[PDB]
Amino acid sequence: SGAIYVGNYRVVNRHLATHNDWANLVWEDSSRDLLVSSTTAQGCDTIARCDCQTGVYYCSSRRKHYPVSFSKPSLIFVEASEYYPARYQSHLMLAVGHSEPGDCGGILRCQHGVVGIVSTGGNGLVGFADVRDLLWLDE
Ligand SMILES: C[C@H](C(=O)N1CCC[C@H](C(N)=O)C1)c1cncc(F)c1
Ligand SMILES: [Zn+2]
Repeated sequence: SGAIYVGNYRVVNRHLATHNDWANLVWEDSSRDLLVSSTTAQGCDTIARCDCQTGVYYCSSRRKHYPVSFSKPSLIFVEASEYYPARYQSHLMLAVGHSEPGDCGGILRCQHGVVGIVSTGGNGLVGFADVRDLLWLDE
């Protein structure tokens, strides 16, 4: 679990969104596993606007942060689950690192700010849904 709080927005994995998230829906994209809902309290996370491929992510299953090199956002195959059929997930970045069910939502950050959130894993890999292209989060 986990979320990004920026301005009057909350960014979460679409498959983990709550009833409150859907009742205050701003935008969602099943192909990216992202949902953005509106908030009453002001968020103070900063979003990165860059092409970094190195950063640090929070891994809940280890209660630790790990440094990673990660790929450029791209269309990557994701296996079937109770939330989605087998499909290509867009804007996804892979890294070699530990992740297991429960880790979705952990933030990936670089020196510029928040890059994205854990969305996939398995096999000594971890996948992050990028948010750097969502320029409207800042306004
Ligand atoms: C199996 C699971 C996963 O990648 N999912 C399930 C939940 C929906 C995900 C999606 N983006 O469609 C795909 C997982 C395995 N290891 C680490 C994780 F953080 C997660
Ligand atoms: Zn950066």
